[PDB]
Amino acid sequence: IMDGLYINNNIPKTKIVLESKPDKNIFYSDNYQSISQRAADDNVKALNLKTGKNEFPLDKDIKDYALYFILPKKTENWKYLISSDSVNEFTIKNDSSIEKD
Repeated sequence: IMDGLYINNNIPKTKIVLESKPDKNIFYSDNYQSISQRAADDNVKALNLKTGKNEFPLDKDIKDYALYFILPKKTENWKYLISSDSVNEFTIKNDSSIEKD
């Protein structure tokens, strides 16, 4: 169990949204309001990141997720499609940039 989601967070009060089995078009269209309106869907999960290291498991029975970063601020790379068969690592830097490592 190496595969998963690993986030090194340097910006306090940052949040993520994970959506399982996402529609890729909707994903590319999405902005902050559109994904916000889906917070209540069964397949959508908002989480508050702690400062420093965060790890979340990804269900291997689901291939694909959409991951969205919600800073407390705007960043270029705020959204990614990630697979559960992979080690997905990210760092939210002090300057608010997000590196996928």
